[PDB]
Amino acid sequence: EEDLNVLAQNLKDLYNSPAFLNFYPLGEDIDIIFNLEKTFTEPIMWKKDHRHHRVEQLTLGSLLEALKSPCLIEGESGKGKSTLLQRIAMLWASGGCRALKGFRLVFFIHLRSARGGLFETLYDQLLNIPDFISKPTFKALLLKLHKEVLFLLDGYNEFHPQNCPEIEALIKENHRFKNMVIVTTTTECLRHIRHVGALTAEVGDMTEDSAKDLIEAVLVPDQVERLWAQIQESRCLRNLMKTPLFVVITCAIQMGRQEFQAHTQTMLFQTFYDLLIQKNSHRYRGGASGDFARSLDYCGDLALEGVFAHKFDFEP
Amino acid sequence: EEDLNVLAQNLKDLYNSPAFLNFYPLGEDIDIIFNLEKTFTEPIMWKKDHRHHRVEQLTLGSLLEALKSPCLIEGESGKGKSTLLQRIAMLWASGGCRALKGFRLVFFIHLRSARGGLFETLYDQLLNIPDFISKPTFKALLLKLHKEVLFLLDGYNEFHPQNCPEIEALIKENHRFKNMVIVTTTTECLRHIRHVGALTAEVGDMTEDSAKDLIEAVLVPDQVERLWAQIQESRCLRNLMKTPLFVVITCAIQMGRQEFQAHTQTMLFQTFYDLLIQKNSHRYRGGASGDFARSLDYCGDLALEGVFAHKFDFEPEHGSSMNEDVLVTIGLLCKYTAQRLKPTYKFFHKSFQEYTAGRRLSSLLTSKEPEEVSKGNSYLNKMVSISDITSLYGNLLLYTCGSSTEATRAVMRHLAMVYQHGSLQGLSVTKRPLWRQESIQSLRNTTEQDVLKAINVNSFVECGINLFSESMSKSDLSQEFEAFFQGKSLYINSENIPDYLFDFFEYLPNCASALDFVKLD
Amino acid sequence: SLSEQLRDNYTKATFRHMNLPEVCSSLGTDHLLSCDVSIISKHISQPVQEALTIPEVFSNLNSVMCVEGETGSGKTTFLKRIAFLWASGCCPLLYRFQLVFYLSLSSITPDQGLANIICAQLLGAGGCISEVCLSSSIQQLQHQVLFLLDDYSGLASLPQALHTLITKNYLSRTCLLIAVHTNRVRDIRLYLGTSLEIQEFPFYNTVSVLRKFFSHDIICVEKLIIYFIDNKDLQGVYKTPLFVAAVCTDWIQNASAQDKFQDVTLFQSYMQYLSLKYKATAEPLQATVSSCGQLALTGLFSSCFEFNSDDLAEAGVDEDEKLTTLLMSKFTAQRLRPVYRFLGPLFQEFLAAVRLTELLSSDRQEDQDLGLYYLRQIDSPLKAINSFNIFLYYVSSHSSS
Repeated sequence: EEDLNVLAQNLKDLYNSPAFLNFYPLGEDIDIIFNLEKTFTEPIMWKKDHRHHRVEQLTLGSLLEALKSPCLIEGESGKGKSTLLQRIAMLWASGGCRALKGFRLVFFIHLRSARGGLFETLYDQLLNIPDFISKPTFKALLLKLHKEVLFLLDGYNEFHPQNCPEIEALIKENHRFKNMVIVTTTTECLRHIRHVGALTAEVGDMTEDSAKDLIEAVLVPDQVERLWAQIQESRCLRNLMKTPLFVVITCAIQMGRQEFQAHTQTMLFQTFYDLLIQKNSHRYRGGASGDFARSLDYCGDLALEGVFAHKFDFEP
Repeated sequence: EEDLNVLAQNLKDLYNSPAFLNFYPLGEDIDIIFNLEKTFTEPIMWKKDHRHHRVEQLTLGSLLEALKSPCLIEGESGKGKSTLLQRIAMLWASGGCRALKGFRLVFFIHLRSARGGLFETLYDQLLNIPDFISKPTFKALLLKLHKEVLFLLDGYNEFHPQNCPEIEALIKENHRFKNMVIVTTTTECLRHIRHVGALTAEVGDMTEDSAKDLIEAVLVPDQVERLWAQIQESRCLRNLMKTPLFVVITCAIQMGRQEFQAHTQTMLFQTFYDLLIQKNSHRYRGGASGDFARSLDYCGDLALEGVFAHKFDFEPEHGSSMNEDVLVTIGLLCKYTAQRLKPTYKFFHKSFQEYTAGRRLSSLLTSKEPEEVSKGNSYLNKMVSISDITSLYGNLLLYTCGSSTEATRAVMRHLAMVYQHGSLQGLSVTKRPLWRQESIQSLRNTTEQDVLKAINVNSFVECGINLFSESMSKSDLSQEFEAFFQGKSLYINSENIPDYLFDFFEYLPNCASALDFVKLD
Repeated sequence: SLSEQLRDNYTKATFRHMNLPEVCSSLGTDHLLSCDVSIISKHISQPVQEALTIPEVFSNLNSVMCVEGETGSGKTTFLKRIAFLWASGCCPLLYRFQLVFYLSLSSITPDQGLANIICAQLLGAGGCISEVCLSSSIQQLQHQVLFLLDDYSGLASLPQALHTLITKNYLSRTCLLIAVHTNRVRDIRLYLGTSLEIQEFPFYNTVSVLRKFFSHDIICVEKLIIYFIDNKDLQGVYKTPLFVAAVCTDWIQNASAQDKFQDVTLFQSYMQYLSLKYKATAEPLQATVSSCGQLALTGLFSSCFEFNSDDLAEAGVDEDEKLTTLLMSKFTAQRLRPVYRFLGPLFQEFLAAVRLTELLSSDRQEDQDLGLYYLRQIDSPLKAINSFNIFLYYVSSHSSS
């Protein structure tokens, strides 16, 4: 047990790292503030069903209280729910909940960059495994504990199973593991996993009071007050407060020294549009087969043919 | 422990070496005095934050009292903060602080020249490691002690991770080490490290009293006294005292035997400019891909397009920032990959950019191409209002005329003709020695704006005589300057008269023969 | 026992010999039979600290130290002085200094340490004790080891234990000395605590040497001392005390000065020694003579003495020939463009006199138009008495006509 006591001790105390607690909320290109102490609010969730029904409005702790491995969590595009998952592992390193306290093994990996075998891929981001803890000791330990084992798996939008078939086996064939696993992804390839796992829940919108907490959290009260006065004029912008990413951009442009109030809302959509062009320039390699501006023309033609003919569902 | 007692004993006593205590403060080319006993002063610092806010003005000891590994320290260009770090390790070898006394392992490496493995790279500059202390004993000792371990890491501006991936792992993956590490760099590649480390602080400016300690420390009191008299005249030079490197150059030129007082301030900017050309000739290999003078032309065109269009922040588009990052890699201006969407590029001093447009302007007046000289006359054509020349273009044409004799004549051709006043209601007098404002003064002329025209013309003549004084073309263009101040007046307060007036009547008294009057206080 | 062998070897009696009586070869030493100079001890952050003496060197010894002077002259006389008088033991700290090491690195760069040069220019360095075990005998008894290192100016990083000892001077807690000229003090400056300058005191040194070595003739010594106050700048030309051997041959080997004692015979004989010493053909030894002669033409041209190092169109290349010849040198600390210095500022005018007879009795294309050119730049008769007295009396030698 001394192997688990020392290694699991340094992993219980390892997960308060500033790189583990901070990242760039618009990807990797721009120096942008993140803080699990500050930027994290409480988002709304919905317990799903076979009818895809929003049954129970799950919070974070209520999702912890309703544990069903494999825990399938899905949401919207460009969310960055590693805020949520690193909040879970960070409060596990800080004593967050009693149900969190009952765990012993908590992991977290970027599936967008995971490669090599499972012992090696977890060795790719921990690097503190001596020869004295072998790979049959590793995997036979994981299957050996069998109840206090917990994985946080994120980034299936860019997961590739040839990088590690063992992780994909941990997703699908849980019966050969029977360890507590949590998978977080979008609806891009949700159809590939959904039928296997038991728990299914979505991340809903963001409330205006939690958005008030986020705006008041990270900026001087002058920009918060007058920018908030722009929020409490446009009802359309109050519809736009149902996602955190717009709130990040509004706390990004007005961040500085002055009331940049020329950004009424059209420059906000231009900044969001071209900013997603910036984040997804070569994240998904843009247009891999066929160039990028052609697909931009395709999206715009979907918008013209949709809106002009009054069409807002799209099933080709 | 005997390995740590003997080796750490000789490293506690090893760090008072004269090579460890002295270097060349302008790089490696010139024999220049350094002394941690003398040259070291106390610089100001600022505790940073996620908002990049100057929270707490940290000193050296207060930074030692606020230890957060990894300690991220950043500052300006060309600073040489190995003064600071070798002061830390030297006072560790001398008993500096109690928090310093609590350490056992203190290291320091040039990241600009570090190569090989960590045991080998530390063996590259210590060489006193026998076979009895093995590399697993070394690294397992470093991870073994785990709390009294301390690294001083400097020179990330020229660090290359293929020379040692273990050092870059010590930077980023501290969790596999968990030893006390200190990284010092500039803002050239600060974006690569900043998100990982916890502590962040900057080295601020330099105070005039610590600069007084530096000037009084290293030079004879005659040059200190009269050079300090040049310091306490120019307010712009007192703005230039916010960096130690100018103070090094002023304690370098006047170092010798005589009052070299011909170096007014334009030769100081020329010495700083060409001296940074000397230090960064092949330090960053100059212009590696694409030659050096092309990037010099790019910096000067940034200065002309910036200053002439009144632009002093510089955020070009992504992809077109190639020669931008070339010139920041050299060390021309400060880049900022701080909390801003597109990264910020600006000069460390505004009037220094004005010098860059000055020597760039005289440089485009220098060649025999008529397009660049007549185009420089089109840059002159951006001045038709004589008051805005005094408010904005004064230091520009001051540095331009002072930098070369050739540009002076074109300044005579253009400013000899320009006479239109321009803005006066938005340009009323802020500070003046005219402290008495009677109604009899309004009974001389009821139009106060014509008195403001006299202040515009007289301050324009102040720019003219200051221009000729800083030009130091002391006896050449006498017919032109005599043909300049004709039809121009002169206001003199008799209660504060500097010596360049004595130089004015001295060198060209025929200009005083061609004046209109002096309103004398 | 190694310390007993080397202590028995470093008290060498034939080690005394110096070519300061070169062809004169007088039966005598250069300490009991010759006077001394002093120390201009200069701090590294520019105060001129003190002017210490030779036992004052011994009081606060320097663990690594550089001195400036003249090779062949005083500096190696100071090192061989330390070793040879270290074979005497009179000062109350002597006999307890352990291991000095005399070394002149101008000959060698032999990429090998102690056994190479101790077995090469000296007797031997021991075979049962290895060369690193000899270096271990250095690095086991460090605290009283005294070094007499010479001429890093003719040295690169090629000797292994030498240059790695100098660049890692802490790793031997020893006393290191070195005698590099004022052309390359900057490479030593990274490893210095204080600088030392050799300087002649020609108040008494020249009359001590010419007193003791020429008690055979003392009436021309009366001519010398009466000449010291008729010409009160006699200290302004006596600038190196161990190149007064040209004066020694100009008394015992040239008796013409006994009835012709003024200045131009004396330093004419010094220039004739500069032809005799380093006897060679018409190389830029000779064009260093003429080319520094037109450096002297730039010297008295615009009355510029401490130069600019811009116009090296006069002399220029192969600085080892001009500093080895020693007609000039350069600045130590920082300047913007460093500054040349001379052994004697008025001696430079005698160099311009050599330039003037070179521009007076030679090829008549434009050379004598240059001597005619500056010789017409001086065309005022009231200046002629004083300036033509001193400078044209320097021209009153070299009778070619």
